[PDB]
Amino acid sequence: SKIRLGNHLLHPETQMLNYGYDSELSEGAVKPPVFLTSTFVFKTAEDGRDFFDFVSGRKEPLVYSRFNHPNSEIVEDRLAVYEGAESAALFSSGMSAIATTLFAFVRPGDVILHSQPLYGGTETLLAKTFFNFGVEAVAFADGVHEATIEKAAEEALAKGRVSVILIETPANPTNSIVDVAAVRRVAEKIEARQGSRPVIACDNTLLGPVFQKPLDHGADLSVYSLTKYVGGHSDLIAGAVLGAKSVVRQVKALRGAIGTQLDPHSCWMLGRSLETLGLRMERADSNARAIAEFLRNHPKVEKLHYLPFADERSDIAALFKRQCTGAGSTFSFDIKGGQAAAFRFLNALQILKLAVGTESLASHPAAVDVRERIGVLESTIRLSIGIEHPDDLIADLAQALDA
Amino acid sequence: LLHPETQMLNSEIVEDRLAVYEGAESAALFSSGMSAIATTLFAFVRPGDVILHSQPLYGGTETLLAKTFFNFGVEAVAFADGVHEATIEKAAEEALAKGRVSVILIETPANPTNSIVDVAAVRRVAEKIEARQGSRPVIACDNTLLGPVFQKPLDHGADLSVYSLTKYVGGHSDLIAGAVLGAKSVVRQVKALRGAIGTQLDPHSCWMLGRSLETLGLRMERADSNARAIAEFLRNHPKVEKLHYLPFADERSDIAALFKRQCTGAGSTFSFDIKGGQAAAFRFLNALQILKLAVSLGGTESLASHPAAMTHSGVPVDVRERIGVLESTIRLSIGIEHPDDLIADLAQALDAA
Amino acid sequence: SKIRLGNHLLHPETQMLNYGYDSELSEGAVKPPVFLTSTFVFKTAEDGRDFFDFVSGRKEPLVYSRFNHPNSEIVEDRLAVYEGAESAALFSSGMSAIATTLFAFVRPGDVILHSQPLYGGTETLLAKTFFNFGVEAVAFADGVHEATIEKAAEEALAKGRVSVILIETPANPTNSIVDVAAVRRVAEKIEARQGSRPVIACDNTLLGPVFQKPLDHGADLSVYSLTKYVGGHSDLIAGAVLGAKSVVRQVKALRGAIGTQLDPHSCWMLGRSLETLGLRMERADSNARAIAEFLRNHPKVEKLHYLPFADERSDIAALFKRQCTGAGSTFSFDIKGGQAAAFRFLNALQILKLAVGTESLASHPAAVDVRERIGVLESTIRLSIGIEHPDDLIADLAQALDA
Amino acid sequence: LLHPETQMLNSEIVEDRLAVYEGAESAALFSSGMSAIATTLFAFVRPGDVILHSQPLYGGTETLLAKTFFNFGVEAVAFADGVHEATIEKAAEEALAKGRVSVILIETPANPTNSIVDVAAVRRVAEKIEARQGSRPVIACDNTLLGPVFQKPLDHGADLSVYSLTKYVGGHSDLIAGAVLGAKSVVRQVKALRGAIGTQLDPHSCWMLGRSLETLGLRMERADSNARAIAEFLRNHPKVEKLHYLPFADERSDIAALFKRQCTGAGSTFSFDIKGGQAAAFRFLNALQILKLAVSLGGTESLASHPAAMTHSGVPVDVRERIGVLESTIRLSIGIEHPDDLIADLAQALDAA
Ligand SMILES: *Cc1c(COP(=O)(O)O)cnc(C)c1O
Ligand SMILES: *Cc1c(COP(=O)(O)O)cnc(C)c1O
Ligand SMILES: *Cc1c(COP(=O)(O)O)cnc(C)c1O
Ligand SMILES: *Cc1c(COP(=O)(O)O)cnc(C)c1O
Repeated sequence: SKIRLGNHLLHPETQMLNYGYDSELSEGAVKPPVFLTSTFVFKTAEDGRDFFDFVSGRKEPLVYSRFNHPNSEIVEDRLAVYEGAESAALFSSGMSAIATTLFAFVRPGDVILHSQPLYGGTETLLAKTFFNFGVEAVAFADGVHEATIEKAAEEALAKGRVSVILIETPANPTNSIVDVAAVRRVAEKIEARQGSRPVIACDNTLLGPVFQKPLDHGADLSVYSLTKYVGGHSDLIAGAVLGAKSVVRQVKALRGAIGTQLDPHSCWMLGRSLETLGLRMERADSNARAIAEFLRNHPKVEKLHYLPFADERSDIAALFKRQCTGAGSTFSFDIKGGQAAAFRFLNALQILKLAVGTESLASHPAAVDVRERIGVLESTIRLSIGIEHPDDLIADLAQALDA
Repeated sequence: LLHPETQMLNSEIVEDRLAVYEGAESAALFSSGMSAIATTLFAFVRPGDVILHSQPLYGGTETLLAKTFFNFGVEAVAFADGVHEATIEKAAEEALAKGRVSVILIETPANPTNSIVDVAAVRRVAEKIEARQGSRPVIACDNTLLGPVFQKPLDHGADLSVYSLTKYVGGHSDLIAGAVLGAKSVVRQVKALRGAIGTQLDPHSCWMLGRSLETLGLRMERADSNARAIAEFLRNHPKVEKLHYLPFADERSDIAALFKRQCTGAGSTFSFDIKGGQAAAFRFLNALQILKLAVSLGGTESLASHPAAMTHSGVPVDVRERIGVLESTIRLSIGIEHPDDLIADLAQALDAA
Repeated sequence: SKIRLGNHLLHPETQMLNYGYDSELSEGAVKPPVFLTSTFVFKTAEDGRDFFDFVSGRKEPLVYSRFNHPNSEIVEDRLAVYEGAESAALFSSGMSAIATTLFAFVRPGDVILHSQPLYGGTETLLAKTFFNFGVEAVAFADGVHEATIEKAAEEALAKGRVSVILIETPANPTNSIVDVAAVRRVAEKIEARQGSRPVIACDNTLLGPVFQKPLDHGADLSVYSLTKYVGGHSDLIAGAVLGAKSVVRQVKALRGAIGTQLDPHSCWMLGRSLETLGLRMERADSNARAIAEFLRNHPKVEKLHYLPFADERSDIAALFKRQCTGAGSTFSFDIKGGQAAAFRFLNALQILKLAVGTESLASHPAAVDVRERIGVLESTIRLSIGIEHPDDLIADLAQALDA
Repeated sequence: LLHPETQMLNSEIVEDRLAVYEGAESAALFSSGMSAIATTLFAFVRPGDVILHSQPLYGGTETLLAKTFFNFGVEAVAFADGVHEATIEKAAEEALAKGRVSVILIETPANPTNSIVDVAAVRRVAEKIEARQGSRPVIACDNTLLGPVFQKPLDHGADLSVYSLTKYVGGHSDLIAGAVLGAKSVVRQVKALRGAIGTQLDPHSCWMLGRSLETLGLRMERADSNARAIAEFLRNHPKVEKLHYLPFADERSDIAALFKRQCTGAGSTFSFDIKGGQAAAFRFLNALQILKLAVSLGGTESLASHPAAMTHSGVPVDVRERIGVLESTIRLSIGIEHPDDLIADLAQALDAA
């Protein structure tokens, strides 16, 4: 399967259609009366001409059909293409990808060094299930600064062997971020004190694969819930892990032991979603930007947690600028008027829906010091922006802002 | 005023969404484009009728008229020039002479060279027919090529907007479907006949179409812009003789003026003529590595074919040459790949030609 | 694709798995770490041994996958195998199969000679849509006797050219039947008076393909709603037409003109249903027999319309005995006590469901001379028996019989 | 008393149906057999524990124990003879000596030669363990081979009945699933861990399994009777040395007596030894035209394989020979084809051997 056409290098959007294409064709007999069906493809122009000599009825009578049933291995290769990674493994869910990854690298006595906050399933996974297997966890709250990461890392090194550094960036809600390259420098030091480099696993669900590539900034694994945004549908549940071949091979071996792979039908559906990923992501992201501009300078908005509007001089702005190529579709704002106004705003929405991709959503993460440190107040509204028309989203936001 | 892309996020439910995208009052779904066409015709025609129609039509539609309807005592009269009211008028008079004109069946733009017909003109010709025979024919417009994003024929005089959704809306080779859109009462008549002859779209396909509609705006826009980029590249290529692409019609021609008033975009499908005849065409085709050799795969992947030796090989030469289908003509149907990959493929294949 | 293994001839149940099997395999690369997946098949034992040399990890590294995506042509060939027909065409529905069939053979001026009663969609198709294209219809009420068929046929020959004889046997409800061979003799005479033999199309939905094969008794086409019983699921809608190759080819040509073919996904689902057809049909039929024995001699049952219990000496019994190999799963009985008792019985059922395959169903066809001639009284209950345990069905029937 | 076949006509809904078929109080669905197994183990074991288990286990389960659980500080002790309480007892004592015995993991009958284990015996050994250590291990029985139709291990002392539904219940190569069945409170613990590690069965597969359950009784019965017919044919065939098929155990053996009390049928999978060693085995395999060469395709199609050179090639020879896996051993997994076609295929392939 080609990554080049002569000297020209193929882009990902092309590759979601072409990479492994030959392996998606089936053959059937040509039987009269001959009609062109929705699936027929021809190896050569002369083959097409011969087929239509039957269709025309000029001649009395093999034909290829292109269907969309890629193996898991081919959908993995396409993911890896999008990421710019060597290799990929698919999983039945985001949580099974994370769990299998942790099971492949940790042992009782170990410490998982991680960022904060993390997806709630990941926190409960570390706090209960891994704690019960003798695995400890130490958090760094501030992932922007190499110094705060270094500190937590000493705290971890004193509880035991650091076998994994687990980060999520940006994290939900409010998009605090971690400096992946700083995490990698700190892993090189950890390794000096202990004789092994921990595996750096980055939950890239929020911005990946289009707007952030953690493997290009020092991560060893880029991990996903493909359920959330890539898949584009609530009935498509999947996770993935991507990185270098030998590291991914170790997760695959664990994946086969514990049986966490993605089933073939879901692989087919994912192959179909990938076809429109670049379109869906780019629209979501442009929609989020237009909405962000509208909320900024809106009388009823206290604060916007939107990374492109961080101050030029801040460390956050500098990091975002070197680690990311876009802001994705998820962000938060604090409304003027606390809870009762936030609820009234929510209750008024007619286009954005209330829940917890594709469709635009609004939620209230609060529903005390922990929540405020994150920037989750009772005035806080989290928006996850889909692919509706931006004008229509903005209209709905204006009127709900009960204004 | 909500945009349709916003509103996309049962047969009955999907029909309602399609009606919203079209801006129509109601919609009926069918197992295929051809079944939508047939069911529509059988709802409206009876032995002794005449179907007046534009030219060229899709080949399945031609067969349907020439064979099946002809056997049921329904004749057909073509107009080759649907741009001018006067040529549409001449045809209608031939048709009135042969029987009751119950349907006017048009297809615009037409595959594979984007011939067009003036839907408002056809409507006026229909209102003359009504004056001269007592009843106004149903105007059905096969809007597959640009619809529903880039043309709304119900806004320009059609009574029904008819689709193969297989081609572009659905997105994939395994999703086949047809639709008929218009006023509840004209549509209701099509559904009754649907119920009788069992031409409904199956539920799973209705579900799959539902899903497809969510990305329809994005995919159509992208295919359209990929197509414009490719047409622009080809227009300057020294192995390309002629383009059949409506945005490139001279701003002063009647075609240009009609395109500007009836359409908001060119869609994904067009043709060009290569230098060096059929043998050059065939070498170009055989060197393609990204565009596949095919007629349709649902609209997501880009395809190339040779209409004179393939789809239009059974069409008489007078029709072919009138619409610009020559031995050097290549049809392209552009999907949503990166435009640079498509252009690089085209450029290397043109070097083989 | 094989119909024989050496000299041994393959049975249909085998063929639903094997016929076109090679065309259902896909190929993928063998990539480490190697695991056996749910889909792998091996061309040879040495190939299997080599694959597991990877799986065992003895060696570091092509493999075939068997999925179930048959072309429509292959599912058609499998149907034809079950029928003992040369050829088959698939359609989007039972009604599209019937309509396409009629459209392929009739023209304004023609008469459709048919049996009675017919499925309601077929009656409305003949009474409205074909009447409006100048096509007339003449019925024979008694399809057992060559004489009553002959009479209607004269009545038809006097209205115009008889191009189709359309029969449904057994018909719903009450399982009146038509003598297909008698219909064929009458078609040979029609042909003598007019110079063409009409096409004999037999709606075989009730007993086909296992318990009746109309093509073996003089029919030219065996036509189906595969929705009702073959498919085994309400979301699987399909029809078919089967017979000799040249006759089926004419229906296919019409099918391509009017676009009434069955879509690929439904073809796949049908391919899956066929795998269990022989099992489902044989259970349904044995269940119906056990239930029939129970209702017969049940105090509260007036009359049973069950073909195996027709009197030995009757023409009906003789016909059934030479035309059918079983009774299928659908029949009727008249309860003692008219409407109010029939309703009470229905309302009491807990296992059989009230509606209009796979699951057992009960309905009231009445809900006056037309209905009685058929043997649809207000006491009449129609049962369509599914694949539940016979003991459980009988239990539910006993108690509902409000007894 | 309703039969389960009657009651088959959300994850939650399908779980309830499976629980009815098993006769269990509750069920949890998983993405695979292996994920059902893993999730169960991780719900119950902690570092310092010992998993006592029967032998042979499925190869994925062996790996899971030998690698993953061993790395998490959980050791494992096997008993080779699960027919006799005394050998199960000896093993349990070895296990108590190494740590807390938290699970007893059994698999009966075992693939590919139908070794069996006495589930009531294991339960008594568990109650002795409880007396000697303070807590009674969870008994999990991998019932894939006969369940749920032909064995109910929860009726004979197991705490949990664990399945690869991929193998026989689901019916097809594209339906992979696992299950854990038992009391609501033991199951509830497995679901909590399921929620945490994300091992749930996807909705579409839950839907597909739903459908499969409707024909489960018919397909299992048919496979079982096809298998009995084939075993009967093979038993008299002059190129067949030995059968590994539980109905053919001597009515006086302990195996026979245990089979009669714990099982209601033999299911579809068994083995036989061919005369002429591996080279004859391989020629037999390569001549098959109806049975395919494979390990599993979901249970509908009949398959043949060579365990010593394929699935059990990594298993040490002492285990292999104890369970009767020899170079001459052929595994058959019988589907729902007509028995005459299968026997005709077997007979012609045996002539090549
Ligand atoms: C949802 C989510 C997960 C877990 O994904 P599932 O597919 O639902 O198991 C992990 N990480 C992040 C950031 C998430 O949003
Ligand atoms: C393909 C096509 C049809 C027929 O649609 P099907 O879905 O293939 O039956 C009708 N009209 C036009 C213009 C087409 O391109
Ligand atoms: C239902 C039925 C039909 C029509 O079938 P559809 O698949 O529902 O279009 C035709 N004949 C008979 C006997 C029927 O029961
Ligand atoms: C296949 C199998 C497993 C594993 O099931 P998967 O669904 O393939 O993960 C477990 N136990 C037994 C006995 C098996 O045969």
